[PDB]
Amino acid sequence: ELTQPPSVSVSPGQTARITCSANALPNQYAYWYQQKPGRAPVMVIYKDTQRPSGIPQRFSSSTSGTTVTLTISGVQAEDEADYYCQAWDNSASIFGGGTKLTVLGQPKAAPSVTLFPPSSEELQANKATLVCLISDFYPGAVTVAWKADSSPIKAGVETTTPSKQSNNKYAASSYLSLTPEQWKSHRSYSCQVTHEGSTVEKTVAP
Amino acid sequence: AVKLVQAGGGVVQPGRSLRLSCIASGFTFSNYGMHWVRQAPGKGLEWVAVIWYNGSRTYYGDSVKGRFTISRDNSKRTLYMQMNSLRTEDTAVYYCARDPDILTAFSFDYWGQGVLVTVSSASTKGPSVFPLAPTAALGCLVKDYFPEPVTVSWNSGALTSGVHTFPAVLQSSGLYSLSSVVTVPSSSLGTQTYICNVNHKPSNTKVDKKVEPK
Repeated sequence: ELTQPPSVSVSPGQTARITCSANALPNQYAYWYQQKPGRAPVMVIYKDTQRPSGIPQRFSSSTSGTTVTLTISGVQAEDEADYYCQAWDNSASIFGGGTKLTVLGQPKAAPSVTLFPPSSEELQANKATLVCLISDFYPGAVTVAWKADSSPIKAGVETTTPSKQSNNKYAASSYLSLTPEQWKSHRSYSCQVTHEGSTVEKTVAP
Repeated sequence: AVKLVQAGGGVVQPGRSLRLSCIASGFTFSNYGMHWVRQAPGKGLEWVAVIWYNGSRTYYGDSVKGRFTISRDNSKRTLYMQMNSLRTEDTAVYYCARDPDILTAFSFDYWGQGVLVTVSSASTKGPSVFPLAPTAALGCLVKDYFPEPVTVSWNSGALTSGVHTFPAVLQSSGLYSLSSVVTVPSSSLGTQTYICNVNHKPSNTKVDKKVEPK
């Protein structure tokens, strides 16, 4: 019920702003949590604007209408994490979807996409999986989309979460499962990967 | 300092039950409201349940109501959760967390480490290994196995340069799938043979697949 952007990326020393919106938020107290990879969340903001003891003075939050904003002045490398707003009412806590904050440490790099059609073996098993492998992108946030001719497909898709490679760039994979009759009833299938607002696409045909 | 330690995770089948616990240290447990929160792998946080400091009332999230039961033992500093009627969708890391306000803020100031619960109906199933034929990229799709892990090598271990095996994804069937891709020279597609060697020890399955150009 709370909307936050999927990601934000900022240079070191710049100010990062992460919004959280919902129409009920005028009537609710919002809280912000930081979660670094592998670790549990830490509360960085209590009751819309109050900073807990222990939290750096560069974190602050303000309210405007149906939107509360977490501001991190002079962002440092150590602030890179996922940030979650949370609010609720008398019966429940609700969370936004989370925002990946990347503090840019190298230049942006577009993804490399390789798409594999189902093998003959698999189709012989009355089965079909297309595999889309995505590598070498930075920041590590992408939107993956599949299309059968020009129609977006949402059913049958499994996409892994981006993870760093040695090179500090990221890699991810996505799978589309289909029946053999679905594979044969289309002229082409595409894996579309969008990163920093530009799309890379690969297509296979039956 | 304040310390919250969960226990009780595991792999379990739909329809069955599981009980998680959480032991608290560093504060007077009976003065604080306590929560459970969960996080599905690669997804956001979702609140599960709260119990008042004295055990007088509990409230539950819409996706777990009627199936999960929270309780506490104030003499033993322990918080419990009884999970019944488990569904695949309940697979997640479960955290216990302390509420800051005695009157219950419904927020979380201290969090434990979390414990993973995987719910699947699958029985031991070895994978179906399929070639992903073609610098060229080629690989093997290691599909539909249970449980974890699987080991993937190239050419009986002889190849390491430019091999990338991706994390397994638990699919809606409750079976896992992963891929391993190697990036090789286009000249090699004549001079060489490439085989992924897959060993799934839980089902005693070893499969070598020859990845040939099409």
